[PDB]
Amino acid sequence: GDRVADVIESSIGDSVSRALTRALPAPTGQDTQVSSHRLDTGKVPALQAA
Amino acid sequence: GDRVADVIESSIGDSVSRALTRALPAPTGQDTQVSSHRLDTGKVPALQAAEIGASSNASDESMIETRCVLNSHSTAETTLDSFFSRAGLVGEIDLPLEGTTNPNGYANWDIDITGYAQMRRKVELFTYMRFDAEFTFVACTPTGQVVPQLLQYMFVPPGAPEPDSRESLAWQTATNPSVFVKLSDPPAQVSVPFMSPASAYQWFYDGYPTFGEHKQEKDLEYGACPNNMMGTFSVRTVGTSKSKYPLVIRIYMRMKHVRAWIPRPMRNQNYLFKANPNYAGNFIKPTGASRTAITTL
Amino acid sequence: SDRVAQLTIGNSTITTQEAANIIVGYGEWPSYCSDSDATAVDKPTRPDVSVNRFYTLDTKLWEKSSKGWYWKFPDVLTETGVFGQNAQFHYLYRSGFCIHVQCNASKFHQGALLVAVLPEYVIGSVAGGTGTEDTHPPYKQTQPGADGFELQHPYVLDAGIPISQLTVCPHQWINLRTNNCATIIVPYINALPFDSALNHCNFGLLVVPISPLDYDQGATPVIPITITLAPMCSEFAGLRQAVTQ
Amino acid sequence: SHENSNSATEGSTINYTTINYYKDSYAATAGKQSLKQDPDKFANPVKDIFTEMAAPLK
Amino acid sequence: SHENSNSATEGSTINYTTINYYKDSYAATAGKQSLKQDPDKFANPVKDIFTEMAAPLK
Ligand SMILES: CCCCCCCCCCCCC/C=C/[C@H](O)[C@H](N)CO
Repeated sequence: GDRVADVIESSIGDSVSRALTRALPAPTGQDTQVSSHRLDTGKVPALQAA
Repeated sequence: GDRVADVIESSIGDSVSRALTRALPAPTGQDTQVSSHRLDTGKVPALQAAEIGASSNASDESMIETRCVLNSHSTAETTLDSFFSRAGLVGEIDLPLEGTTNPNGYANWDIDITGYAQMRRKVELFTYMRFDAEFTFVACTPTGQVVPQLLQYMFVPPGAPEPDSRESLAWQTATNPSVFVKLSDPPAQVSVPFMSPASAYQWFYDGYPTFGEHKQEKDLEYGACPNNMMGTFSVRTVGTSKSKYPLVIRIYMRMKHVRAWIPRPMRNQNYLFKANPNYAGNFIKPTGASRTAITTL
Repeated sequence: SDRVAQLTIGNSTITTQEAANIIVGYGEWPSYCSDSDATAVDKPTRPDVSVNRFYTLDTKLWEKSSKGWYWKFPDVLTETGVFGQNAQFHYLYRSGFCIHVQCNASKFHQGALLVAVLPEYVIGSVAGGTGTEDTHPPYKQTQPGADGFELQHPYVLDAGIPISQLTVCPHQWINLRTNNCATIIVPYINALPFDSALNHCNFGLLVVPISPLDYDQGATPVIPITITLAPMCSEFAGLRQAVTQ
Repeated sequence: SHENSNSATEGSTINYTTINYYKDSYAATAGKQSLKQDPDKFANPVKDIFTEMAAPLK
Repeated sequence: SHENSNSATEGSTINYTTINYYKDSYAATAGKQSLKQDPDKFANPVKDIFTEMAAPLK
């Protein structure tokens, strides 16, 4: 019998594995979409952080 | 009539005080809630900034893993009445048979509660106070025995004629309140209201009472608050001739119905003078105790 | 944002880029006196924009061995501009204040300042060293004016009260690593609705360096400290001729 | 039970329970106060309040 | 009759009748208790209780 709050609300025993990622079907290579020029500030996909 | 826009839309005259804070009831201590671990970025309650001038608000639940405690500890004992409504010594009057202090069998004691350190330190934690009082007069001989003597106490408000001798005419007390009591009786106890011309007594007063040149003779006026001058307390032995016993009188004061404003730091030096915050310059001592090294106990 | 601020009142403006919020004294804004609290019968004057403006009083040098300074209000302004004229011509006075302290250095300088507001700051004397002498502070010490005065025993604040507990009063820190300015807003503090502006001083402003200034040889050695302040919601009453002091 | 209203705590927000035998109200007992606090007025007297979970300076 | 609840027997199952003249509840009289007993807690503290008429060990 559980009566104390720290045991009632406890998270001990969670046996399921939290998965951040999922598998998606990929029978062929990915397609390429049409693109055009872009001249704006604040949105930069070239710069990263390794 | 207001016709210009800067007068119509003006904010001059707002007499109400904008309060950023409100009072909430707190009969007991605050409870503790259950907490668990947290592993994430961007949300950090441990790191603060003391530069702003605000106390850090990290709690137990945000730093360590805690259980639930139902706190039922009362906060009733730390109130102003609970802290201040205790009697303590504030003045002594000596009535010797022979001497140079009070040789005539009468004495005048100006009423001020800064004469004794125990009461003075407690009362000077604040700047303004408004309260009622309860005075008690315990009288005995230097050997402490009780003797059959009749005394008279008189309250002299400022502006009244101060008695000059044991046979002065001021003792007719047609208007002044007075107490006739015997030493064999229990101590006399009377209740005194709030008597200030202002809304509170102030224990610190950064100013002078009058204008003019502030020369050497006119220098003691600093810190002298006229609104805390509450008159004189006069004592005498009833009789036309000299008394038989030398007597000592101790006065005890108990506050009630208290309100206080503007807390200030507590005194950490020895007192020297009344109504004067001077301190011994060449004998300054630290607030607390000291130790040999910082890495050892 | 929070680190950037601009204070504008009257015909003056103060901008800053290293702020640390604004402290409101006792959680209360300055305000006028109400009809149920006023006791004098004549109509007071409210000059508004001509007195509610930022006044810059003077500049002090921060060194490695400085002890501290204090200023008394409104003694600093009793002789400055229209506010000083009104304070001299009138018997009564009532106002709050907005204090801004400027002190800037580089990223290679270090040190900390404690800026606090202590009401009814009565200055005590050393009582002749031994303590058997009944002395009182002279005029230049009790009412230094707009030039300020230097502390002699900053550990006791010249009153026998420890500086470690000065943070119970409205205060801000000037830590050169983080900020370069401080702002405290003070309402009217008194037990009377109106009081004299010349005899009585309401509060005192304390600036004591808790962490000593330190830098490497070659960096700029002259680090000044500046005080700027603006009266708020000023009232005056009891008009007569002017009095010097 | 008709007495003067001349205690030091008249015109206040909080009410007491007291015992009196005289016509002057300042002769009564101290009684019991009400338990209300405003700690923020000294501990957090800032203009713009900030949450615990964030950084005070950003 | 408004007083503190600060006697030594607060938070107890049994109630007393007492006389007080002060605001602190521990200044009152001793009063009258309630007459309840639990003799088994010392006399018969066994796990499985057995009847009188049988043999305790069988
Ligand atoms: C026949 C009655 C004789 C007893 C007279 C006692 C009256 C006491 C007068 C009021 C005392 C007010 C309490 C203290 C007020 C001022 O703040 C102090 N003087 C501080 O210096």
